[PDB]
Amino acid sequence: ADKELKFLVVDDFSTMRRIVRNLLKELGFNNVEEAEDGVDALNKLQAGGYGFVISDWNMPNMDGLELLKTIRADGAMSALPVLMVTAEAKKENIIAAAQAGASGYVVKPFTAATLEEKLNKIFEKLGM
Repeated sequence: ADKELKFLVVDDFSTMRRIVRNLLKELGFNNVEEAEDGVDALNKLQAGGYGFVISDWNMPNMDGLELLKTIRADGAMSALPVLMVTAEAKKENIIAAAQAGASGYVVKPFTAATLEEKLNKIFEKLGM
């Protein structure tokens, strides 16, 4: 993985988006854009050029699972890595996300080390 990989951080809370953006910055990942819900995110991904998506599970209008299913069904982006963020792990949620294509899942709040760990595990699983 290239430090210039372009990330899309999706959440309806601007403070959480700021947190994620700062943790990526601490790891050396500075090309970050933000979206406020699943629909806003698709508007942006359509622009093209993204390399990785971090999305919260709970968002209005289009939630995390709906955004992920849409990305996996799209011919041009079907392989984009998606890391799902959630406030609480639930077995069913983890299986539904995995079966729909999620590259990994992380429970918030998390630290830079934990994010780094998640990113490395995905990079390794995907051969990046």
